Amino acid sequence: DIVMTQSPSSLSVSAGEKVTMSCKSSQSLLNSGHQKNYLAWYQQKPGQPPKLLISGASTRESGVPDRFTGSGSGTDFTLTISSVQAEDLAVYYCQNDHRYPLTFGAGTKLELKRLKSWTVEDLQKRLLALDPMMEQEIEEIRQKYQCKRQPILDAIEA
Amino acid sequence: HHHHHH
Amino acid sequence: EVQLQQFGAELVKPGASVKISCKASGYTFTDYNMDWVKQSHGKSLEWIGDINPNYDSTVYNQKFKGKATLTVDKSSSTAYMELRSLTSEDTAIYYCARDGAYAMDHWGQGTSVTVCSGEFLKSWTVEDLQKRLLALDPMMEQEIEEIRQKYQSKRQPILDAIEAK
Repeated sequence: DIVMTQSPSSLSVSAGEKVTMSCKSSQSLLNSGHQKNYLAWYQQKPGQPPKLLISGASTRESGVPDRFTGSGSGTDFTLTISSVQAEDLAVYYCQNDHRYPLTFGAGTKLELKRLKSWTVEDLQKRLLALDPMMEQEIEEIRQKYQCKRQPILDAIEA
Repeated sequence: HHHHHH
Repeated sequence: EVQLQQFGAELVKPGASVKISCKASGYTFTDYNMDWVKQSHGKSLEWIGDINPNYDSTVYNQKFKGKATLTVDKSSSTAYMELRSLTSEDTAIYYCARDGAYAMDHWGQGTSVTVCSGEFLKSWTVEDLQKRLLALDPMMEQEIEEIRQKYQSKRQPILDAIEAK
């Protein structure tokens, strides 16, 4: 039963910096008859489902910029961003796409640290990215408090 | 069942 | 364009059963498996299983055997997950994803399933019930305002940088 480990957990960044996340699997993801490592990478922004960036260890999906390069083999894989842009500030997951049960890494969060080195559009996108980020935490508060109200409500009308 | 999951 | 639209009940009592729905448009539904993925609040991702629409064959993560049942309705390009014996531990967002040869390359938006953890209130008076019920929104507001201040602290250095250029 395969176990996925990513590193690092978090990662401060900056404009145009190159980043490298590691993904290591407890067992080979190499299907030798298919001549293919069945490792996949996902990008998840708060509020949205995960999005496939790379399948089969190295294959970028449509709409994924060349800045994202997957590499590796067997049990050791990396995902590399040549020039980091603001839209890349997400959480990244690798996935065993090879054997049942399919398993996921815990993630690698590209938390930016601390700015004039960014373009105007990069600072605008990061600002617009904080709103769905905030909404996630807030929406969770509303969930917790929506439960506490239910037995109270039912008890009033018995 | 699947293309390559097994 | 490919689309997977998710529907289902959001709030359930413990011991309930909930049937989540995933409606696929824009692609031949039988040409792809369908995966179901659970994302708990810790953001941990857990694959629950898949279904092959052509054969109705399933594969389950042992951890979710019995807890989840996977069905499809080929006629309407719809896949279903039934969650049974719901516990507070089952509170999560649940995704369906399409899975063919290139992993999970399209995802539904997710159905958030909240299980309240649930007796003593039955004996309380009406005055005390409305009191507690009145104390919760002031509490919920102050907790949210902490978040708004947390993110205001991150928005301020970015706003300043835009203002200077």
